[PDB]
This record gives sequence, structure tokens and C-alpha cells, in this order.
Amino acid sequence: MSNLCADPEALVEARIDEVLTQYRESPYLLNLIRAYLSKLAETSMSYCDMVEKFDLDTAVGDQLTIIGRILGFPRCHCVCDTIPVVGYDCGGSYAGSYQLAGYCEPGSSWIHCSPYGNSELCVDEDEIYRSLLKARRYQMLGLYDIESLHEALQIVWGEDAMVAETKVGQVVVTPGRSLTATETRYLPIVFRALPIAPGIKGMIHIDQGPIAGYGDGWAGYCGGDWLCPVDPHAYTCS
Amino acid sequence: MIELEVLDESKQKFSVILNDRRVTIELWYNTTNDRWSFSLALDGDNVVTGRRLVTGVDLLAPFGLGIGALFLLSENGEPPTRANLPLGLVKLYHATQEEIDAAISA
Amino acid sequence: MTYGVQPTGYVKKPLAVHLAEIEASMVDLFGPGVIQTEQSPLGQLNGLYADLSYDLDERGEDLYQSFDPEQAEGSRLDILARYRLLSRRAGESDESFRRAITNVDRARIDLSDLSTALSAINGVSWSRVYVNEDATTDADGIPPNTVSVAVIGGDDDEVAQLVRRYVVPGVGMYGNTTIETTIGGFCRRIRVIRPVLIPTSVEIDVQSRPLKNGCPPPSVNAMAAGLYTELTGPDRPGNGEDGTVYLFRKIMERLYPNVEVVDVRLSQAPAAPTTPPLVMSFFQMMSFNADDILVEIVP
Amino acid sequence: SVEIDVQSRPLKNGCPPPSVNAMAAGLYTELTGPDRPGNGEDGTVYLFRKIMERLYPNVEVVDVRLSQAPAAPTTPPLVMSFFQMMSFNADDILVEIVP
Amino acid sequence: ITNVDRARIDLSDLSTALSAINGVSWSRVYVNEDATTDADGIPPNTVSVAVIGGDDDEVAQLVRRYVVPGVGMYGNTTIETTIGGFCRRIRVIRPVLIPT
Repeated sequence: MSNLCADPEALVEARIDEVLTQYRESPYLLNLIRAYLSKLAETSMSYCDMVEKFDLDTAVGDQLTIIGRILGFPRCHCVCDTIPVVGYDCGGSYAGSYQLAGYCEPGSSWIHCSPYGNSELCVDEDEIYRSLLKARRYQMLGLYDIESLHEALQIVWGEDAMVAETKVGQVVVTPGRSLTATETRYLPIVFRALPIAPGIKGMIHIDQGPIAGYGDGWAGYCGGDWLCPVDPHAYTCS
Repeated sequence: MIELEVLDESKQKFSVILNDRRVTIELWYNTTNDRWSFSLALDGDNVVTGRRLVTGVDLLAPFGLGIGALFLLSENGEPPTRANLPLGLVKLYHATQEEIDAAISA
Repeated sequence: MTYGVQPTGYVKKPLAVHLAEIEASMVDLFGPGVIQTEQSPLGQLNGLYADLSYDLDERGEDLYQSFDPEQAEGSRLDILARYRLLSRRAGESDESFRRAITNVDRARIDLSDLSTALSAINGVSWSRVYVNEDATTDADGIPPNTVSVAVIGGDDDEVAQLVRRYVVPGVGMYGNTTIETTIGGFCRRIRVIRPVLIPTSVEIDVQSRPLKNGCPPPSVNAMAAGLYTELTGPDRPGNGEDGTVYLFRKIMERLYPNVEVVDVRLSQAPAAPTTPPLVMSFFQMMSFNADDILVEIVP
Repeated sequence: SVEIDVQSRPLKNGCPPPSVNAMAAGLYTELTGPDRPGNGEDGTVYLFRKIMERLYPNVEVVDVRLSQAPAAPTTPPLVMSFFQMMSFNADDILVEIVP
Repeated sequence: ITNVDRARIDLSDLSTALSAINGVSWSRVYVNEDATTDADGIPPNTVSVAVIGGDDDEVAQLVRRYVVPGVGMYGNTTIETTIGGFCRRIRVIRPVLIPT
């Protein structure tokens, strides 16, 4: 569409124009009416901030959670992983049985959190959950071909990502770059969102670097590496 | 299929027997967005309320009411307007499910 | 602008805030000498219009929640699900359809489209989807790179036309029932599981453990009726699930925490109950009767 | 001091074995919250297995060991008198999976 | 209303409330406020209720709001009640009718 609403003063003046001649120059009456109507107009302006807060390319927070709930990919998932816990390691080091967080960790969770006491790793950084939803809208439509899987991987990981092999029931992918800790920890959730046909096992390159070999779009000596598909353990501990 | 006449009034209401059901339709014009909207009541109960009249799609598809398709058409795909809907430049049509099936098969 | 649509949701301006800034607008107009007490002519007007502004905020919250499957309800919930072309079943509740839209965990998000469309098929009482995506046959007997479907009810034609369009070519299917399907002349045999029901006889011994001597245990008939409901519900034991002491001790104690399960006994009817485990194969299922369930309290 | 040894029983289409830390923190929060074991409530296998199997339906409890800090964990029952009450610490709960 | 001579000015409220339940054809209230058991078998500091007819649920909930905690009840039929979760067990006497 286009601009839904207008400035409140435009609407209120449009209405003040309808006043009677005998009141056209009553500054106290007109200013009282303006005071009372300018708030209704201002209150309702807050609604045109309900228009692009759900834009998948820009949504954040609860607006992104609601889109995730529409697309059927919640923010958090069960895993076989020791999520980092917010807390102090008794200074230098303490024996304990947990691992700790330090003000910059997507694995933010307190030991008392409900989506932590039952092993739900919850995705907090919007830039990664947005990518997961942009990939999930491919599982939605069942676009399992390479032309679509490569496009999904570009959004998840970057322009260097690629899909390598198509064995019997086993497909390898690579980000094409060293991953950071946040991306490594979220990796199991990425293979739950990628468009890979059920009954076919997704794998991952070891070094997350571009694959080598012969052909047109590949990597040579500098930049490439020998393939090695490994199990990301997206659904199992084993 | 049938054509449903629209009067030159910003709010109008009528009743028609669709698939042997008494369907009451209420059209009202929203000046702020310059668009027509419809509420539909099946046998006295409002099943659809506040839907935007848009050309070229089945307006009743999401609801599974079982009363066929209700759709708007125009020669060059113009959008419905206060002036252009009552003039017959945009026509409201009801199509029965069997007719839709026969056309789809043909 | 902390109010309105915020990263935490829709933040609502309090009525007191509305009234206070109405009063600020009126002080800026009439001067500091104005009277605005809640019982004066100007105070009453301020209250009325503060209420109207707050009701506009209420509308804003309604409009925001009309796009959250957790708050949307009715035909608007149906339109929301129309983004993924899910459909509500007959008599399905908003809570159930909402859980289907959201895909609450499910621990494996894919195969959710197939699972939900199967459930939507008319007549399908119980449905379940399995997959063997490794290069080895799993302990349940599913060959590698295979999709298995278990379904009770529904016509084979609709079931198979759905399963064919949800499972890609080049992926097999493990099952006991075969359905021949045709599209454009191409001829796929879709194998599904129609689990064979084994009438199970179940006899349970329980001890009473009142919570802080809080309230005493219920009656034997009530506990047996609860267990029959639990085992006949949508969370009934699946195919290939052997009857064990653990399963029933997990069901009884959850249904009635003040009761300790001591000894479970199972058998295939009409055979006498005995020691578990009762082994069901992957094509078999446990089927229960109200009469067969028996519960006894022991000292 | 409390110690639970469990066997994972994952239904085919379900989450994997939940992590030991998550299992420990879930038991800790539920034993520390309003539904904590009250005074004069003997620590016993019934209570802990009930709690664990209610939290994690895909887990079977093999055994419970209980004692007082620093005393070595002992087979239940852990007798508490009507005036004595059990206390717990997050770092004093240990969960492990048995094969 | 007047509490015509009863010899127990308290307990008349409970007696009246019991008789006011639907279906209660006969009712009576007994007490042993002494520290020793009476020859009738009522333990010390005990309030007993005898009643014929009326639903157990309503009878027990009514007796509960008249008999205070810390006071026992002697009877042959036990009914389990609940207010706010604090389930109690209220014992009353359902007389056995012996034809004569």
C-alpha cells in the first residue's frame, strides 16, 4: 500500500475546519477541542508502527518471534549440548559441573530457566534466528533442489557457502568460512531448518572452507581443501 | 455463475440463496482507504466480517463455508472504488463449486 | 517512544499516563490556576477522554495480537495458518490447531508438514511418522534412507496420494500395507503401517503415598478409568512400543502423584498377566479395554 | 548430596537424551521451588524418581543415592525428622546416563 | 429461631444447619469435651454428628465450617472434603437401623 496514516495535526485541523462560524475564533474552545482530539490522533498513530515491524528482512524481538510462530520454527529446540550458564567460576576456576557465560554468549541461560531445565537451546541473536526463518521458508515450500538449497545456505552462512556432493541419501554442505563460537553452537539448529529432503542425511565440511577439485566454480590450491563429510549430530547425541 | 448487483450507496445489504443457503451480504465503503468491504452472514450468524473486496481472487476461500466462490472482476484488473464498483466497471460474481470444477477440467 | 510496538511486544500506555498528559495540555492552556480535581467539570472531561485514549490503546493491542498465533482465534487463526496452507480439523480446538501451527519442539521440525496433513486427513484417528536417514538399518528394521508412516483409519487412496506428494523420489518406505498410486501415469507403490492391535491385559499394584498427608488416594475404578483414557488418548503408546514397568510407572505417577506403582503385570489377552516386558514388534500396537485394566492397593 | 543414575528411553520421533546439566538444573529448580520436600519428609527413591520421570518422560531412573554433605552418598531411605528439612545446592546434584 | 430450651446454647447452630440440608430426615450432634472417653465411646475433646439422609459432600462441607481444627470427630462413615486444597477427613454417624 502506502502511507496509511498522516500527522495527527493534519487530522485534527481537518476536523477543526468543521466547527461553526460562531466558534471559528474561540481560542479557548478550539484549543480545548484540539487538546482532546490530538491525543486520540496521537494514540492511534502508534498503530502505523505495526506495519513493517513484521518485515522478515527487518523484524526484531517479539515481532520476529511472532513470524517464527507463523512459519512454524520456534526460537528454541532440544539438543544434546551443555548450554553455557550465566554465573561466576569462583574467580580463577572452580570444579563445578557447568560451563559459564560472560556477557556475550548466545547460549544465555540461568539454571532456573524453563527452556534450560529441559535442554532447550534458545536462539537469542536476531541476526541468526532471522536467517533460520529465511531458510525455513524453504522447508515450507519443499524446495529441496540444489538451486534452492544453495540459496538457503547463502542466507544462513554467506556468499562462500556451497553444496558439495549427492551420494546415495547423503548431502554435504559447507559455509565456506571459519565459523565463530555462536554459529558453531547453533549449528545443530541450522540443519533442522535447511531444505533437505527427509530420509537424506545432511553433513558438513570439516574446515567450513570452500571445497577443491576441478570445474568452474570451486577453489584451487590457495583457498580450497580436500573434502571430509562429518555428522553434525543435528537430531541425536550419538 | 451469477452477477450480484451493487447499488450506489456507501453501505448496502442484501440476501441471496447460494447453494440453497440464505446468505446475507453487507457491503460498506471505507473512505479512509477508499475500499469496499463485506461481511457475510449464513442464516443469521455472521461468519465473515470486515473483509476487503479485492479483484481476481476467491473471497470466501479461507473459511470453507460451503457456498461457492465470491469474486470480483474488471476488464483490465482495476481495483474496486467508490465510483467504479456501483457503475459496473467492477462486477461481483458468485460461482458454484461444480461450475468451478467444470471450468478447471475444461 | 517506549510505548506502542516494541521489541518486547506491544507496550501499553497506562491510563494514569494518559490522564496526566491531558492535565499537562490543559495546564498549558488555562494556566496554573485551573481546577482539574476528579469531580470538577474539567476533571470529568479529562477522565472521559483519557478513557477513550486508553481504549484506543486497547484496540492497538488487539490489532497486534490478531497476528500472533498464540493470541489469534477463530477464522483469523485459520487465515494465519493459511500462510502454510494448514487446515483445522472438524471440532479441532484453537489450542490444538495453534500447537500445530507453532510446531512446538517436535525435536525434528521437518516431517511436520507430513505429520500435520496426515492428521488433517478425514478419518485418521492416530498417525505417526518415522525416518531412517542413516546408511544402516536401524534396530526397528527400517532400511536406510527411508520414511515410514503409521496410520489408523482414513482411506488408502487419500493417505497414499498425500504420502506420495510429501515424500520425494529416491526415498523408500517401510510398511506392511501397500497402496498403488498413479499420477500422470507414473506408478508408485506407497507402503504404510496399519498397526495390528494386540489386546493387552494389564494388572497394576500400587501403594498409597499421601502428599504431606494432604489428601488421600482415589478409588480403584477412578484410577483405572484415568489410565484407560490416558492410553486411549493421542499420546497412546505407539507402534513398536513394548509394555514395560517404566511406561506404566510414568503414567500412573503423573496421573496421581500420591500413588507409588509397585508391580506391573502385562499379557496378551486372553493369556494370564505376567512379568513385563511385553514385546511389540514395529508393526504391532497395544490395544486396551476398560475391563482388562485392574488396579489393586497393597499394604 | 543427591545422585541419580538414569537410562535414556527416547521414543523414535523425539528429542535426544537430554543433557546431564539440564537434567540437574531441572531437578534443582523443582526441588528448590514451592513444591520442595517439606519437613520430616524422608528422602527416598519414590520422590526423586517421580520428580525425574515427571520432568523428563524420555528418561528412566536406574538408582538414587542420597546423603548429607560431606557424607558419602548412601542408599535410601534418607530419614528426616519432623523438625529436620532437606536442603540442596546446584553444584551438589549429579546426574549421569547409564548405558 | 428462639433456641427453645436446649441445654446447649452453642451447637444449636450446627444442629439447625444440619437439619437444613436437603434430604436430612434425622440429625443430632454429640460432644465429649472432657479429657476422658465417655461411656458412649466418644474420645475426649470430640464432636460427633449423627445424620440420616442428605448427600455426603454437602453434609461434610457443612460440618467442617462449624467444627474447628484441633477437634476430633467420632463416627462410622468418613467423608473426605477440601477447601483451598487443605483436604480434611470428617467422620459422622450413619446409624444402622436394626428392625425391632
